[PDB]
Amino acid sequence: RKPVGQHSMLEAMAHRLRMDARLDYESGRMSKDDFEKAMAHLGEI
Amino acid sequence: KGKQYISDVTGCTMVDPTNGPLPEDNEPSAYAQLDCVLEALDRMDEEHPGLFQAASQNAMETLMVTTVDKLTQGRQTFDWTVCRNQPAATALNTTITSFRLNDLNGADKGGLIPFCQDIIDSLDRPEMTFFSVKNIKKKLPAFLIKRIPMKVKDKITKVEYIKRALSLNTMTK
Amino acid sequence: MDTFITRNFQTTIIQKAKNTMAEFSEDPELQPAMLFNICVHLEVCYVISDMNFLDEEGKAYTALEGQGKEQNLRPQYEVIEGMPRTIAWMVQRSLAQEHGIETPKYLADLFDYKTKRFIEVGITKGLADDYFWKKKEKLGNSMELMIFSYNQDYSLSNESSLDEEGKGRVLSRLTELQAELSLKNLWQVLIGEEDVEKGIDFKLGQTISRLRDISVPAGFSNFEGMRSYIDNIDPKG
Amino acid sequence: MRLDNATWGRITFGPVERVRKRVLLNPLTKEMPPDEASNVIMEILFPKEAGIPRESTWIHRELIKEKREKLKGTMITPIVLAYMLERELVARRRFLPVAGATSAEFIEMLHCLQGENWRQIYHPGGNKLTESR
Amino acid sequence: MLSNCPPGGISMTVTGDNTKWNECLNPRIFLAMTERITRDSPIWFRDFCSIAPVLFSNKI
RNA sequence: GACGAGGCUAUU
RNA sequence: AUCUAUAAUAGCCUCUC
Ligand SMILES: [Mg+2]
Repeated sequence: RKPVGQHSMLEAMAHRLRMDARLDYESGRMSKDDFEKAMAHLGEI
Repeated sequence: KGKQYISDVTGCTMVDPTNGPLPEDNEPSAYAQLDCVLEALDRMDEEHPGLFQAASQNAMETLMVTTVDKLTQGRQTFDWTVCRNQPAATALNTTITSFRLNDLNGADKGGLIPFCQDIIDSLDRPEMTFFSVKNIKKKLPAFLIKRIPMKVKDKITKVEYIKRALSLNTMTK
Repeated sequence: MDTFITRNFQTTIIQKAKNTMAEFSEDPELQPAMLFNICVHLEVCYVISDMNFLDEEGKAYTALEGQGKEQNLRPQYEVIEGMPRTIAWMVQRSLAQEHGIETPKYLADLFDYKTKRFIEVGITKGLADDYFWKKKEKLGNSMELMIFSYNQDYSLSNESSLDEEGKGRVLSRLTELQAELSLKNLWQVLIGEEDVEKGIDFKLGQTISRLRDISVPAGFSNFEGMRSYIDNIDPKG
Repeated sequence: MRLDNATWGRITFGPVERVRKRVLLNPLTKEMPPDEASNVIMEILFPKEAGIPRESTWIHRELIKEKREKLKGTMITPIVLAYMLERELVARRRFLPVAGATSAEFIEMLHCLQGENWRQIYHPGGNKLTESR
Repeated sequence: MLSNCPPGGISMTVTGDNTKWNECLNPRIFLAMTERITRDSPIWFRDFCSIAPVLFSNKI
């Protein structure tokens, strides 16, 4: 399906990855250290 | 045999056969009469009530729900930035980027209408900055000439840009 | 008019409000009041999102000064409003999928992980209870909604998920906003109901106008004359 | 399988008047228009990035669950699964010349059913709806 | 058309091609056609529809 | 160096 | 009773002397 949105691709990808990381953390898919790394990278971006 | 004049926008020679003299022989003639065309269209409208209105309304709705990416659906398209032929998507991307260079961000809104407004406005800019392709030539002995293309910024005037926008690229079938 | 909004509401709030009105295709200048409302709404959301943080035991705790950034890992609440429709819908659907709750039929304003529920925060000018019930008319229980009012009236949903300090802070912020806009003479600027019909705009520039003018058949000076002729004349015979 | 479990009758030679009608090409157990099918497929395969829950999908909600049951642990690329689901749900209707057999089971064999001057009796396998009968 | 033929008369079919179809058709006539068709449309859409014939009248 | 439109087909 | 509805790419056919 053709994606829709007037926002930038970078912002969409950043938000999607943030949500994925948080949901993996809450579901146990990701541990503490990987979550800290992911959040640090997202914030730096 | 029509009205010949000079365009004040591009400086080109213009020929207008419409409403010209009626033909006196059986040779091909482009001197269509506006009155007769309007009479034929009114007859069509009378024989099909509401056809013109329904067609216009449907076309307007489709246009209002049409995005800028509808223009990528073509084949080789004339690209004015390189004055060449490039795939429709490539030409559209190059036009969008060049417009971004000239404070023309309608394509961001997503719809075809804002992008067409941007095209109309571009026709009015006193100057145009864009990205074009320049080739460097190297001498490879065999001697043969090797071409290395690259992107470089470029600037053209209002009349040159208008003529490029109105240009058609011709080829053989 | 807009100077008050720029000075009070931060840059991010105004940017997100403008993005929202662009999403709904509402011009800022023609409808300034709506803009302001959006901002305040967004503002309250952030406030209610910046008063708890989940810990290693999955329980909420308040924030205070002297805390490092590392300690703030995952917020207690997730913010839905102030985001592009596609992004907000993706967030809401992901939360619904990963919490085994059916997606509500309308976009929410906040998500609370502790209770795992979607919250629709509203701001009302009239009676708080009437607004609460009118919102109830849509879903009722699928999205627990809390309403605030400019007259220090609140209608919290059945499952309270906030403390008295936060509610008092939000009400005090709203009171300060009311006082400043009153002493700056802008309440009348917003109360006005001025929303005329708005439609698509396609305006021809000078070059295209001249091209169309010199693009008419023979016997016409400009395109306006040609259009009038096409519209008014009867070509019968 | 429909081809294999089929019986062939006689072949007759004679005039066959054919009319061009818009007919279904392939049988489908459940058929919906392309937009509904696309929404259902997005629900089945990409529930996260599906957007507004259009009410038109309500009738098919149960079906969605069933599909999500079969594809829970599949390693096939999602786009191939999406076009599989389209192949199963979206109908293809084309204008074709037909003479007395317009059901999709017969349109599948149309090329062998008849020409302009001959008829081939054909009994497709499977099951036929009561409405067709 | 066969069934509509008046009785006792003649019906005659002309197989025809137009010569110089693209050469002789004028974009100005197309502009007039577009203006006539969109008679009861909003002004913005009428201008939008008129753009293309205008650009073709000034083509290079 | 190989365009526009219509129909049909295959593929993702 | 198929009217509706219909993402993208590519192919073939049809449509100046
Ligand atoms: Mg012919």
